[PDB]
Amino acid sequence: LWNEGKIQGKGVSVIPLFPRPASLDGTFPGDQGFDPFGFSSWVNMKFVAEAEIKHCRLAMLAFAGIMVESAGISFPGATSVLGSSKNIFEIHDKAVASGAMGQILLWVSFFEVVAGVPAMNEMLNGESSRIPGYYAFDPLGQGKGDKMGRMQLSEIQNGRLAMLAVSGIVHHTLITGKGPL
Amino acid sequence: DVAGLTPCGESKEFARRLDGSVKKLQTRLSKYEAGTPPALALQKQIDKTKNRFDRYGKAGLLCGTDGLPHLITDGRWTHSGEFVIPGLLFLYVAGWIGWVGRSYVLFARTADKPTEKEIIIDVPVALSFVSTGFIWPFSAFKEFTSGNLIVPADEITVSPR
Amino acid sequence: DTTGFSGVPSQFARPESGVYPAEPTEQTFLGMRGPRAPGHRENFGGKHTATMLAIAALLWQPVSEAGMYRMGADGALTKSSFSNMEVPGFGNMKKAPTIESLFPFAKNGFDASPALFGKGSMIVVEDPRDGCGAYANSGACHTFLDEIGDALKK
Amino acid sequence: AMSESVPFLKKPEALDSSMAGYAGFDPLGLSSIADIKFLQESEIKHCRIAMLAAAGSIAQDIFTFPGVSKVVGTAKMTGVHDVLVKQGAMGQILLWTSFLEVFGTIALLETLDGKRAPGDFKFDPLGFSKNAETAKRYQLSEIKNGRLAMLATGGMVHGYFITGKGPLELLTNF
Amino acid sequence: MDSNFLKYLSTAPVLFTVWLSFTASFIIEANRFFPDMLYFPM
Amino acid sequence: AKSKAVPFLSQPEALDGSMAGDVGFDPFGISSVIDIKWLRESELKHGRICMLAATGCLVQEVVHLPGPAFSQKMALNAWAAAPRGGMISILVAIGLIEMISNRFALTATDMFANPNRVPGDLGFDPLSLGANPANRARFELSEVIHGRAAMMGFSGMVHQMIVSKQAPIEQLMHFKAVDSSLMKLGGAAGNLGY
Ligand code: CLA
Ligand code: CLA
Ligand code: CLA
Ligand code: CLA
Ligand SMILES: CCCCCCCCCCCCCCCC(=O)OC[C@H](COP(=O)(O)OC[C@@H](O)CO)OC(=O)CCCCCCCCCCCCCCC
Ligand code: KC2
Ligand SMILES: CC1=C(C#C/C(C)=C/C=C/C(C)=C/C=C/C=C(C)/C=C/C=C(\C)C#CC2=C(C)C[C@@H](O)CC2(C)C)C(C)(C)C[C@H](O)C1
Ligand SMILES: CC1=C(C#C/C(C)=C/C=C/C(C)=C/C=C/C=C(C)/C=C/C=C(\C)C#CC2=C(C)C[C@@H](O)CC2(C)C)C(C)(C)C[C@H](O)C1
Repeated sequence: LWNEGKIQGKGVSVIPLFPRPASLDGTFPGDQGFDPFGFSSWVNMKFVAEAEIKHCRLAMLAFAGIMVESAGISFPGATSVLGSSKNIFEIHDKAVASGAMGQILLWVSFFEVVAGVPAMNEMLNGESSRIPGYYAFDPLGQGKGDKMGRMQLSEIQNGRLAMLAVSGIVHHTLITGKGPL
Repeated sequence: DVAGLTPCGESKEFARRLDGSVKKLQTRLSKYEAGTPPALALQKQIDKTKNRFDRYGKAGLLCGTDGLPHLITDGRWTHSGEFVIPGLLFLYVAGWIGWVGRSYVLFARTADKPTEKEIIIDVPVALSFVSTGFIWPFSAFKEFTSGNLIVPADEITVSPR
Repeated sequence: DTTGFSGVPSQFARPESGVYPAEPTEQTFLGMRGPRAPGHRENFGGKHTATMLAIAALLWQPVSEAGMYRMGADGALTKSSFSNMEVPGFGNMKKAPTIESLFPFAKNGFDASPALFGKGSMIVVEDPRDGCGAYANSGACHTFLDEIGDALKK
Repeated sequence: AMSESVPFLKKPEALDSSMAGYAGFDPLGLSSIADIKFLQESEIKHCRIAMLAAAGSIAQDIFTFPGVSKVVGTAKMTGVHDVLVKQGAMGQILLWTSFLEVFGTIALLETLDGKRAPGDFKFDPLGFSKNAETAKRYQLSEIKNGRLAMLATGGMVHGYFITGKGPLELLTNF
Repeated sequence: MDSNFLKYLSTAPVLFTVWLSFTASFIIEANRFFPDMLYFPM
Repeated sequence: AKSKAVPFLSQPEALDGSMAGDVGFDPFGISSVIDIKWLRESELKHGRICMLAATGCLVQEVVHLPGPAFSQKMALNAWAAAPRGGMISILVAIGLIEMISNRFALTATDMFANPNRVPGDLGFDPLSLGANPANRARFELSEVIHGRAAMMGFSGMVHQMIVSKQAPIEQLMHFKAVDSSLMKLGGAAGNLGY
């Protein structure tokens, strides 16, 4: 859940080497110390929270995409038009050349301008009281108490791990020439 | 052509002017080696001299018997680029300078110490005036007709006679 | 004092009018906001200005196609200039000015259209991408992103 | 007050359910930028023209008026436009729709004055909108079908820009 | 910057020397890039 | 009381955060010398000109009016190619626009003579897009910001056309690096001339 005081709260440090700053408030889902360079002092906390959740969600989805495309798993006929390789880099370059990446770019950017930018503008202006990262996207239930509680903390930690792991995977593929799995 | 003059592009004396000007530079160039700084300096002067003579020949200037360009300033439109347009350009700048200087002397009269504004110029205000000069013909004529350019004869000090 | 470029004529000892109209808020479509006469924005407002543009754009369609359209032996139409209409009774003037003198498209080779651009003299829309991508190009096409890749691998 | 169509976004503060086809969909805030009556008149205009355009694409693919196959040959969809501009067909269509659009301009300017509902040209020769409930339902049906036909027209002409087939022929082949 | 030093640079001889050096300087530059202009080119 | 843009300088007077795009940036202290009203008039004008000019370069690369006189992808070449009569028509029309839109209050001593006159506000709202007073502050901010960005962008595009004799988009798509064997900066006095 929250575990305020235990984990993700005031008096919570991931690395007590760095003292927990005062400017870092204790009400943002995922706040467990870790503000060395003092960014929370001057950045908009709502903006950086939304940016963190969005970086988290891309990292998770990209990790899933890397795993599927490095295990050889595909959709029917995808390997027919695209390459047969499992190099994530090679697939990206050939799916760009196929137009598939252009279609994903088109539709992501459409959602991100017609919905993402107004949502960001209102969440930071103070016209809607939308918590960061919220898009009312809960089709398969699993909300209620969990939605504002453990799931927010589970999401943010799985996302931070996904960011670190995705960066790891791409750089391992770079330095080796062989991907994972 | 006009006044018995010859277009500089077909004047033979203009042609000899160009040749003599280059022979004079080429014999100075004959005393230097190819890549030296005095050779490049003179080779650039031979290029400049030829370019000037080429431009004058193709410009519609008229040469005399002496092979030098002559200016026609009677008002004809085929020759307006020699006096009338340089003159129109001058009078625009001259009236600008006059309008701007006049505007500042009137400002300085309403100052705390009017003569200190003329040896120590209020540069932000004096720059406000210099920018205003671009429409001096309209500003000065409206100044005239609104009775603010010319002062009447009875507010001007004159000698007793 | 005077700050400089303040813009007020009383701070530069310049004669002002003393008349400074109050600025209204009403606007017209192809005109500007500002002091007008009473009733002016009611007769020459957005309603007037939009309607007049609509009539001008409709009457453009006959004008952009102005000419003497005549049928030959079959139903085929020949186009000619209105100068070919020789007026009978004006002394030495036999070819008369027409609507083609106020709208001389043909002399400048324009080929006007009722949509202002005809099949000849049509808008030219090219593609600046020149048929290649942003990155990983091969041949006579080297993008700025390719130049960043070339520098980083050298 | 949050948007019915986009739940994480606010209600667009210029749109109200008294409008026809309202779903609270103005995420970009254009109803705050432009005058809403102008936007409403434009949507219905775009709607009706696109409804005619989509139906015309379908029908032109089905049949073609007598004699037209002489002038218009392999040309179809947007292709027939340049051949019929040479002829006076598109010129005549443009002339008469522009003539109607002068009066459409007068109507829109009265709408902006506030004396006319957007898209209301009072045209009901046959009787359909006698009843109020039927009138409102047909208003919603017109807006919804016109919206669908806008997207339809887009798809149809772009399908020609890709394959050259035409709507019905793109269904039959591929 | 010091206001008494700016009041010194606003004195008539400094402004006269600066303005006419600036004025002389763009005549010099104009005759470098566009030399031998005996006439307005027309 | 320090500047927000430049934290180690003092916040300039005549900059009070009222104007759109005011972040405290005036290190050289021009606002203390030149009235901020004239400066904002000139900033909005420079920015509006540059928005059109940057768009002019890019669109002129892509789309042309018909005719050989309008077929210059490189925008700096269009200056010479475009019909001179019509280019001077543009210039004369701009001058007529400048006098009428300013209502004969053109100069540093008579613009803003009317207390109703506002910097950059010429009464230009043909489609009444600024009628909503809720959008007013963010329109003013984004007009100023678009203007500043386009000033910088157009400046870059012009001097990249000078360095590379290429139009801006196809300079990005057919990039060539600066060799430095040409266009060396300065040097008129280093070689003592020539
Ligand atoms: C472990 C991942 C994780 C977790 C715990 C959450 C948790 C949450 N999300 Mg987030 N989200 C995630 C991933 C996650 N999300 C990703 C990747 C996306 C992009 C698709 C989103 C997009 C998203 C939006 C757009 C919104 C949320 C919202 C929410 C909240 C309510 C929804 C909920 O509780 O259902 C979560 C239920 C589950 C996580 C059940 C598990 C389902 C699993 C993860 C699917 C696995 C797919 C597949 C099997 C991959 C594995 C194989 C692969 C390795 C090959 C909650 C805080 C809503 C909110 O209120 O935000 C504040 C909201 O608006 N999320
Ligand atoms: C801009 C200021 C200004 C203005 C509008 C005039 C206006 C006039 N002067 Mg000049 N005059 C000035 C400055 C000015 N004067 C100065 C500084 C001197 C001292 C050299 C003179 C000496 C002078 C003489 C001796 C004569 C005139 C004459 C005239 C008249 C005819 C035009 C002429 O002959 O110009 C001639 C101009 C000069 C000989 C010198 C001008 C020198 C510079 C270019 C002007 C000063 C610029 C000034 C620093 C402006 C700074 C503005 C800034 C602070 C904003 C006209 C009344 C003549 C006259 O009475 O005929 C009717 C005449 O005989 N003036
Ligand atoms: C956006 C609408 C639109 C546009 C631009 C065109 C344009 C064109 N059509 Mg298409 N067409 C349309 C709608 C449209 N049509 C509709 C709605 C239908 C019927 C479902 C057709 C059926 C059709 C056929 C069958 C043919 C054309 C053809 C053509 C071309 C020659 C013009 C001609 O004679 O058409 C003739 C079209 C008509 C007579 C139908 C007009 C439909 C009107 C607008 C319905 C209005 C009724 C409504 C109650 C309003 C009453 C008016 C009242 C307010 C006063 C031209 C490119 C010809 C061609 O070259 O094809 C290759 C051809 O043979 N059209
Ligand atoms: C007093 C009115 C007037 C008259 C009689 C002319 C007459 C002429 N103009 Mg000029 N022009 C005028 C005003 C006028 N102009 C103004 C006020 C401007 C500045 C905005 C221009 C800018 C201009 C240019 C840039 C060019 C001309 C050209 C021409 C000539 C050929 C015209 C042609 O073939 O048209 C028939 C062709 C058309 C009608 C095509 C029109 C193309 C569209 C409408 C342009 C888009 C307008 C654009 C959105 C501008 C918006 C800004 C504006 C509202 C301020 C002709 C001599 C051309 C020339 O010199 O040719 C040698 C040329 O290149 N004109
Ligand atoms: C708000 C706008 C901001 C604008 C920023 C300006 C960006 C470009 C500035 C130059 C970029 C790099 C220059 C290296 C290039 C460089 O330094 O070349 C060196 C050049 C002199 O040549 P040298 O003696 O170096 O020759 C050296 C030998 O190696 C070759 O012969 O210096 C200059 O004098 C050129 C500049 C003109 C000086 C007068 C300019 C006009 C005066 C106008 C009034 C003052 C304005 C400000 C003057 C500074
Ligand atoms: C029957 C003769 C006639 C014709 C054929 C005609 C055609 C067009 C067209 C056609 C393409 C347009 C686009 C147009 C637009 C404007 N007309 Mg109109 N117009 C005509 C008559 C008058 C009068 C008598 C006045 C007037 C005005 C304005 C204003 C400015 C209002 C403002 O600035 O507030 C604008 C924008 C008033 C004015 O101020 O003109 C400086 C003014 O009194 N008009 N007008
Ligand atoms: C005042 C000022 C400002 C400003 C500004 C600026 C920079 C304004 C610049 C405006 C410009 C560039 C206007 C250009 C107009 C071009 C036209 C009308 C072309 C007409 C073509 C014709 C007639 C033709 C033709 C044909 C010929 C002859 C033969 C054929 O073979 C070809 C062809 C078919 C095409 C702003 C607003 C920014 C701010 C502030 O308020 C201060
Ligand atoms: C106000 C008003 C209305 C209106 C209106 C209008 C006409 C509105 C138009 C507004 C426009 C044209 C805005 C354009 C802004 C352009 C920018 C910010 C570009 C910056 C470029 C950059 C940073 C760059 C760069 C580059 C560099 C140097 C390197 C290059 O190799 C490439 C690259 C390109 C990348 C209307 C008339 C409708 C009525 C209404 O009632 C009132």
